[PDB]
Amino acid sequence: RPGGDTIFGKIIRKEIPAKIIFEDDRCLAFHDISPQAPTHFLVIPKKHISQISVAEDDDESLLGHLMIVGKKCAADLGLNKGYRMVVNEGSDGGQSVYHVHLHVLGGRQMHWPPG
Amino acid sequence: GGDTIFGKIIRKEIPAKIIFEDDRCLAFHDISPQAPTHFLVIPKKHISQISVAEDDDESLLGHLMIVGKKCAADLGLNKGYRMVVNEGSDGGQSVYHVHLHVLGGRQMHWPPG
Ligand SMILES: Nc1nc2c(ncn2[C@@H]2O[C@H](COC(=O)NCCc3c[nH]c4ccccc34)[C@@H](O)[C@H]2O)c2nccn12
Repeated sequence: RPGGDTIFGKIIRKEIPAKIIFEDDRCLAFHDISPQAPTHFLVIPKKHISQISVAEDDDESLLGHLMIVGKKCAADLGLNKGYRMVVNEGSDGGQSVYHVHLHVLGGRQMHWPPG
Repeated sequence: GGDTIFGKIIRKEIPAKIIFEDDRCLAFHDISPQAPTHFLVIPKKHISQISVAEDDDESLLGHLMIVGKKCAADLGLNKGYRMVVNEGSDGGQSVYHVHLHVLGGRQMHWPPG
């Protein structure tokens, strides 16, 4: 079982269903099961990285790819007025799944501060 | 890099509390902090907004995140932190120069705005 047994690892291997937006060799974009905005999806690497605080230097282009795929998916989903991208690290950041992931939220006015 | 206040900061024309600099990005404390630690990591290249980032900019964007997580560690954020990129009016984007927010030193809540 390449990629581990977090919920996200299982989604990657099609063991747990998800509503997929986009998939390539590096990443997967899918809707969040508990959306906090009219549109709320995740972009995750297929490579399992537990949390951004332990990402390797060589993980740079992968992390970038999450954001590029995120912004392309937002455009394809018609988030013309904009959106917010969030990565949470650890307890104070509010991480509940220990597989790196990029939240993309839009379809309403997002407020400040961002939690 | 650019016709925004962040361009002035990169060019050292106005003061900012600089945390880290290299040949392609700058990290500095936010003047309007929303948490006990709240800094920005910005590219020196003037990309106005994430929505217009080019494919070739992928590893530069990733670099902002790696620099952010290294700065966060250096600033003592061992209990965690939140990274944010705002796009456009719904995203609450305040400056049209791509910037990664890094916030910590308190419990960050949900939703993220
Ligand atoms: N599609 C889909 N999505 C899922 C599934 N299981 C989990 N997720 C989503 O993963 C995200 C992880 O977010 C965080 O790790 N921190 C953000 C939220 C958070 C958790 N604890 C906190 C504590 C403080 C502040 C924020 C938070 C959440 O938004 C979940 O709704 C799932 N199973 C089948 C399909 N599934």
